[PDB]
Amino acid sequence: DLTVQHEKAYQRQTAVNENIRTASKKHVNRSGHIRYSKKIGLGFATPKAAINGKYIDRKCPFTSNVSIRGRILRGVVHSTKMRRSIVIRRNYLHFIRKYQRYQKRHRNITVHCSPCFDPKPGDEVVVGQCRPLSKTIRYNVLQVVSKSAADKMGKKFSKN
Amino acid sequence: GIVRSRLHKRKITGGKTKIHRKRMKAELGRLPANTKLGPRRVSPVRARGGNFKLRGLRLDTGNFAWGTEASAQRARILDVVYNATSNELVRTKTLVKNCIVVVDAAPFRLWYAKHYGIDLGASKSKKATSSKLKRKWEYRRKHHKIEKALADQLREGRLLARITSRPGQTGRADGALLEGAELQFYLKKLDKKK
RNA sequence: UUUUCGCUUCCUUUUUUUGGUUGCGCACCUACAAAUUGCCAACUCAGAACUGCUUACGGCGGGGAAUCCAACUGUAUAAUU
RNA sequence: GAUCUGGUUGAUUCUGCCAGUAGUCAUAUGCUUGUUUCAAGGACUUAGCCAUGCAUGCCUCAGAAUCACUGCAUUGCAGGAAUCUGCGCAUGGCUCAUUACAUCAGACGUAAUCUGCCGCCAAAAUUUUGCGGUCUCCGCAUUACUGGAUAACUUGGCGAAACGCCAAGCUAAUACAUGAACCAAUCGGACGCUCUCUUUUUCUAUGUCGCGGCUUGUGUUUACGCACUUGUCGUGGCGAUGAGACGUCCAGCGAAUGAAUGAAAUUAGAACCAACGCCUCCACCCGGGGGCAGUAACACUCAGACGUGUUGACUCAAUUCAUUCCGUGCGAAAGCCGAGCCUUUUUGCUCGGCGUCUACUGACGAACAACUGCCCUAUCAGCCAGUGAUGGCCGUGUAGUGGACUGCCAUGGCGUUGACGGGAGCGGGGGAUUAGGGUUCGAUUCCGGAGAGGGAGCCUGAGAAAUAGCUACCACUUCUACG
RNA sequence: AGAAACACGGGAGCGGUUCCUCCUCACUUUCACGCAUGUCAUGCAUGCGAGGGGGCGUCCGUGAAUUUUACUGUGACCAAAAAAGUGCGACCAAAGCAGUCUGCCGACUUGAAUUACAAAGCAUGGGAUAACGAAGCAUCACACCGUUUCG
RNA sequence: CUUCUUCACGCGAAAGCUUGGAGGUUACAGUCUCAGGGGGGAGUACGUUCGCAAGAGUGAAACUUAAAGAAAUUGACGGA
Repeated sequence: DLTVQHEKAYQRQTAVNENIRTASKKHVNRSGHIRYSKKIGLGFATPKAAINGKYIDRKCPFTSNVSIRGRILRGVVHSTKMRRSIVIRRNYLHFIRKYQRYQKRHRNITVHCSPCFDPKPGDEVVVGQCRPLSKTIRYNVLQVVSKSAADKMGKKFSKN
Repeated sequence: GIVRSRLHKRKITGGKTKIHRKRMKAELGRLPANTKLGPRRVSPVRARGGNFKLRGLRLDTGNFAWGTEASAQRARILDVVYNATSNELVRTKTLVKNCIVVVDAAPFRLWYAKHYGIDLGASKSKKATSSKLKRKWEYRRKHHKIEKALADQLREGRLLARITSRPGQTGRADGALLEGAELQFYLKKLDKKK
């Protein structure tokens, strides 16, 4: 936004030239506007935020333009210093056959995030591969997971 | 030649990145072409494996496509007005995807004028004409609202548009008229650097 | 809104105290966009082009590597040092 | 064979290391060899240097006389000198120089592409030409049809040489050229100045009614005439009963740009008004009033269609319009064998199996990419950001993705599970040896990779940086009558 | 880990039931240019016919759709290079795929079988592991069945 | 804190070994951690880092060698 269009320039989109005919009353003063959000690839459904939302973002595939297919990795968000792109950490235990033990290992991964999301390092996330999106990125964040749709909302009902 | 590699850049531990073998020809690209407004010299180049890609030097007319009116007319690219990037770029009239031009408008005028029957300043094909010309208008009057402003652009035949192809790649640029909010904005922007 | 914001009317307690009530004011952007815009304004640095060809005004610290010697700055034989 | 034994004491029991010991069928070498069977064999050091010698081509029946030559008495298929024709030539062989998350692997992505060869196929714009004439345009035509150079050869010739070389002169190709069709698909768009109800039967089909005029000021060669539509009126209608038709005019078949097209989510009551749709008095029809499609209908063959591509996954395909294009408009002006019938046979006319031959798919393959996994080493730790470092912006730019790269912007990114640097070899399959647990190797014959004079660079091709290709540089080398 | 909701396409289903004059062996308004069964070879004949309705308890496909869901180990399977190393007496050893044939101017007939830190996927399972429960207060100071409602 | 009587097998090469020793372990396995890994060369080297300054911290190879060690035992011996 920024009272539409935040950035220096709009974008075009693969779907934005206008069906200037339909004048739908603002239902409950909504209406609400068509968008490009979609069935999301090899399964699931986007946030309401895509469809209802009004950001933009090219590097997004979700509301936008890239395509995810192949491994879908899950990760802990590990860096968001950088804008609208995140980096998640994957710790994992690396087993030594001879010693019959495991040692802690990890690897960091930049994955682009669609703007409709909003995670913080730590956050558990599910990202998917894509044609390179950036030098470092061939992944795009796909859903920021959480527990019981709300992560502990009833046992937190605080004091005064 | 020039390799399209990520690999020669820092391995992002800062980590040095090194050489194994080749500068691979398959990843060899070409340095920036990009036409400059005027009369073509465009080269089909025998591109990867074969195949042509069109290598534009200079270009002059377009097919300005009326996004909101769905017919497109072939016309002058009368001029570039903005290159998002750069004042030099506009100045050099080196045309790129999304380059913002200025169109002739007469066809499009005519077109409206043909289609609906109506114009702004001229009358060339009006007089050619009950009526089945009674229709052209009946249609229009069923419902159009054009932009005013667009009309005005048409009067002076100098009308803004955005390119829908990658000239520097394709050698060709046609485009569709710049529009709306974006246009307002770009009008704003247009005015906001004096 | 069980407190020392204030007062009026009214109710309640004895009360023309309080408290409640009412009207208004007192604290509280909760009035809040952006500050759009208007105006005028500055030569600094920077950038880029265009351009071509010049140890050229001016003014402009040689450097290095060691040995001896004195820490240093200071001081001085007017008028050889 | 899951043992050791030999070696420190004055003895003694001890911790304990060396010596031996078993392999390695691993290298060298010494010695010493009956057969004979079964055998690897200049990696290693210097990817040192190299004479030498030798190590990509080939045609069928199925593109091309050339009078060379050859063939045969002669023909003469043939052959063919000797080429123009094609593919391939960029698997090899050789090596490990190179190399270290790079690469090898598992294991993957390629909706981020490009793909000769192949299977598996599919096609519609035309004019040719000829003729005739004539405008060189039209007309006509059973239309049968076409265009241009250049190898090899000849000569002359050049030169020390070379891969040294000209020069003219001579003729064919599925090479080059036009590409040539006058024949036919269902199929769009745009205009009208155009015309205004198509075919039949008793009982029967549809896709039927065309259906405006006057006329203000104003407008025709300065005295006729339309119209505008203000006004007025016609089938309602204060200015067009069109639909239908008849014509015209633009390709509707690749590509490109644009635009639009992309499921099977409540009960709306039902009502109004606008729509079609349907039925209703007659009359062959035209016409001609009615009423309905929602509290109600039964007949002239007489009230509510033939349309949801393709993956979990597309801004995918696939279609239309618009606008557009220096690859397709393969659609046949070329070449076998085979045969027909005419014709003698041939010409012609037939039929049959192959050639040159484009787009889309598939293989095929190649490019491109992650997750996972790899070896030494901290008196190696921080590394990392002139810009590319991390990311964010538009475009570039590429086969496409991507800082690949520009241009702008943010300020990042990585590391003590050790980053960075530095160490060591390509890396796997595997190899090797240990009861077991384990050690160690992996030059090389497995793969994958790598590489290729040193060094870079390029052209081409489907395809290589392509190494018995070029190009220039370094280092080295040959030849010269030393140009 | 399915399941509960909705929804949409195939539902005397794909399977299943239940009431009914379902009891009636022609389903169409047409197109249904079919089928089965025969002959005559398509001439002739027969037929396509409980249809249908009520009910379903209920099936299948699927959907855009409403709500709510850890790991690892083990299990099992799933997914693959040349191998010496795992296969038929090759004379036989080092090997092989052969070979069984006069009995074969011919038959029989081949050729077993095979494994890794790491692979994800799947089945379980709970033993152990992280995620969270942290932290208590919104719960008086999970929110609930859930009716009737004509308000 | 014991001492340590005294007891424990146990553990140990012994010497010896308690609170809950050097015990309860090749019948090898509670956690965490440091260290160690023939001997000599050297704990040193201009190796390197603290440190005013000693010097600490950290810390080699070359070179060399067949032992070095330990406890007990007995013996010998003693300016015991």
